[PDB]
Amino acid sequence: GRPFVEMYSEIPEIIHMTEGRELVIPCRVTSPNITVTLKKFPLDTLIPDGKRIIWDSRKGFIISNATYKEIGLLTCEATVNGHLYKTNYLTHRQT
Ligand code: NA
Repeated sequence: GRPFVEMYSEIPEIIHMTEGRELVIPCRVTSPNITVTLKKFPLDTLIPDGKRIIWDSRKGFIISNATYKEIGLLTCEATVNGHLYKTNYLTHRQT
């Protein structure tokens, strides 16, 4: 039920992307104070800069201009009360 509004575990949510276009990783959370980390598999953290990558607790991560670097398995992580919670997204190019 928390911290992610919609959690995808073993079966990731598939998201279609296009290079040069906005990509939203929709791991919105149930309250705005939850710190969420974005990792690209295997172990590649994407830090939001408020520019090319924005965090919005009500929307998820917004990537204004998606690149080849965002193709693949993306995971949002949040830690609550000593527990690590994960939700998974698999991107691939529209065509
Ligand atoms: Na989600």
